[PDB]
Amino acid sequence: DYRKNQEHIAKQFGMMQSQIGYDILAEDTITALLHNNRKLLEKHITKTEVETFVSLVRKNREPRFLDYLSDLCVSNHIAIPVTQELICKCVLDPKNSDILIRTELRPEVWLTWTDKNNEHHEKSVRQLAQEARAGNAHDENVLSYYRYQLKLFARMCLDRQYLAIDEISQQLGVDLIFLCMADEMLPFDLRASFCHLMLHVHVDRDPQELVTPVKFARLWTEIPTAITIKDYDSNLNNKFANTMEFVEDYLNNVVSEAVPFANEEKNKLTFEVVSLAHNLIYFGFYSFSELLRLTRTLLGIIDCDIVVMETKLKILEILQFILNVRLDYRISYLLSVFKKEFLDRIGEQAEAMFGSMLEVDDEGGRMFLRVLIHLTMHDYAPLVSGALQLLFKHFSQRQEAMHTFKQVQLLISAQDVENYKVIKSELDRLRTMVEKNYQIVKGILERLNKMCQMRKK
Amino acid sequence: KNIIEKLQDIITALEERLKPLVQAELSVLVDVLHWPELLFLEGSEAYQRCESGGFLSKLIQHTKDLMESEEKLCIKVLRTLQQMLLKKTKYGDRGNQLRKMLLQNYLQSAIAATQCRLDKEGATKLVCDLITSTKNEKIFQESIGL
Repeated sequence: DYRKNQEHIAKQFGMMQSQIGYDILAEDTITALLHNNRKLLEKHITKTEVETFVSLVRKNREPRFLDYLSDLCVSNHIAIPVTQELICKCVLDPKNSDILIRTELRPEVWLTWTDKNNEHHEKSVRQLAQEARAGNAHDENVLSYYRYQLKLFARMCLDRQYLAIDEISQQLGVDLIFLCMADEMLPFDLRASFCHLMLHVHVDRDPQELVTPVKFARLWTEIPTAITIKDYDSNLNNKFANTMEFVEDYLNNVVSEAVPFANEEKNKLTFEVVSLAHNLIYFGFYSFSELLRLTRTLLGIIDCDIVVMETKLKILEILQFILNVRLDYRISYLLSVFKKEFLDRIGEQAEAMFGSMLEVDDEGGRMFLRVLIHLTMHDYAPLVSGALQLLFKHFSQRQEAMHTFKQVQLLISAQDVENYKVIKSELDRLRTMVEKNYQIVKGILERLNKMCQMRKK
Repeated sequence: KNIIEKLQDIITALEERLKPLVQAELSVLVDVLHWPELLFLEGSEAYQRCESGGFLSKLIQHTKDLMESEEKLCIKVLRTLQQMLLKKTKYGDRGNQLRKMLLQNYLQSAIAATQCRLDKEGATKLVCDLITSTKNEKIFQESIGL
């Protein structure tokens, strides 16, 4: 936490880098120094350093080296594309593919390791978990190494590092991850690591994409005669069904308890499941009808420790997304009423809309206000800010809805409106290419530039 | 086509109609903030923690050390705090019933009293700290307003 001091120390870094791996607390110190300064990471991180770290990990066979290597991939918990690419290249080559414990499915789960003595030991995943629970040097070492390797593999695939995801997914399939997570016999730490790996290697892949709740632009023909509560989801209309079921079941079970955030072992699993749920919701997999019940459960799991604060913040973000979806539904209802008009009755419908099924609560809204008030008294700055924003927003929904209705720009126009559909189709391919030949990108950019008083429209 | 004209007219009429109740909803929120303990379950630890205007002190501290975090949030908090200490008046018979119902559902010399309560919370230090730190027009202006 000293940019000037960090730069001054890094000024003479070659000596520290050279004196790495001699049992002195320098490799960890070096990693800590290059933990926030993205510029420092770019300047001091190269192929040689990654290769040296990999060789040290191979020689020592200790989890600490793997954890230190993994921590370098993410800078300020945001990204490090150059460092991530280098780490993936160094740790994905078949030659180096000996320090990572392989996992397989047999009729269950079995983990195979190469041992420090170049051996080949295969142990049942359930049997290995039972042995670790019993307590043994070999079992404890295997469990720690597996956890560290899973964490490092998940970190390597942070953001969209497809160069490594394409291999990690094949190495550990989504179905295998789901089967492992839904065990309840293995230690909580391993389950949390598996959940994080699944979230960061098979949830944010190419297929899924982010969703914007409040679509400020709507198609005139799209609006139906009347929009029911299910309509907002039926009109919208994937494969990880078991993942969603497990997430819902775990969240419900956590809610149906006293002091839900009490056990650290279960606390980590809850902090992973909440993150998975937030990612799925932001990905649009869930629907509004089920979203209401999910939000009710989440609020119930908050009424009346960094992990606890992070979980509360994630729950608040999910609730904010649900509120945005509700505002979108209200705007859709207003637009549907206007279309039905093709007066004062519309006034009554509007007054009755923002007054009810479309309510994220179970005690007439008192629950949300109580939770927000309780959170406001909390300590964490992000939690306090989120609670204050939510409290100031909830009791002022009418103004926000009116402002949203004042920004809706219908596209009932002629084929000129179809230019909007053409632009959307082009932007789909543009984003697909951006995520991951150049002729198509150049043509799309040229077409967009050509398409871009009509300038304002 | 010309449907845009009809849509804009309907939007304007709806906004004009809703204007009477927007202030009522804001007043309902202000009242809820005025007596936060009234909402939480009586006798609970939150009742004692919030008994001495705990929410007020926490909000004041957050607003003071929140200008850089989000200017909009600080401005909104200051406006709400000023509205709370700014008396009240009939928001229209049309919206009076709505405000009463909202207060009931969300909650099962007076100017001098609330002013003294805010001063005890430490709003004097809040306003002076906002003033003698910031050149942002809205921040300093709203501190003067408070």
